[PDB]
Amino acid sequence: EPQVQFKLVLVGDGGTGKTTFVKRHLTGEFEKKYVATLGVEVHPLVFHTNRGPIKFNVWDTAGQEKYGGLRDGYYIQAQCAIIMFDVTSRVTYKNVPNWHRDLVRVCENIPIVLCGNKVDIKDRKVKAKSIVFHRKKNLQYYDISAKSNYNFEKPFLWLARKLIGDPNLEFVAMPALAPPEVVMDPALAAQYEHDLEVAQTT
Ligand SMILES: Nc1nc2c(ncn2[C@@H]2O[C@H](COP(=O)(O)OP(=O)(O)O)[C@@H](O)[C@H]2O)c(=O)[nH]1
Ligand SMILES: [Mg+2]
Repeated sequence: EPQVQFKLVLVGDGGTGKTTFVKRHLTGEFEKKYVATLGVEVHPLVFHTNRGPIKFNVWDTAGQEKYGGLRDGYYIQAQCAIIMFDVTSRVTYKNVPNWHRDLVRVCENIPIVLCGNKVDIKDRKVKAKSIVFHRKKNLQYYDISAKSNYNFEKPFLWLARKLIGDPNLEFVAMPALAPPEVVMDPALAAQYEHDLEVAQTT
């Protein structure tokens, strides 16, 4: 018996929280592989479903997105992807179309998730109404906080359901995660859940 394994590319501007987000899955960080000529660290994030074990091999940069773009070797062969931005920084959000363009050019029709990070910070700039454009382009969206573990499993459970072709797939136990470094206020989570429903119903 082989192993069900998927290449996932994690892309987005420098300073958005990619490396902090991938590092929450503790065993993936313990067993990572550094490849210097690609400019990447590959993290084996294993998840446990109702039909069995799955592995997402997550590609995280070495910081080369701050002074340029990524080569075609980073993207080639991906089976899925996560594009991240920071919700307190608008310039990170306005560069999302160009990240989506590179994934489309090299990979064509793969399932892609858009993540808005740092939702624990009180003064938020980019809200739920500005995400509607990307939903009409066929991206899936989640509000994320890497430091408190808020919605960590969401992007991985949607991508597993798409790849396997099963809308009733579930995770039967959670992976060991790095203890929260900040508290996600419960009044801010209740308000942001309401903003998203308003925007995508009405
Ligand atoms: N409060 C808070 N700070 C965050 C969060 N995610 C990232 N940061 C901060 O963002 C900065 C950049 O983080 P890093 O993981 O290196 O991001 P990257 O360059 O995109 O890989 C650091 O100072 C982090 O501590 C988040 O969930 N909450
Ligand atoms: Mg990084």
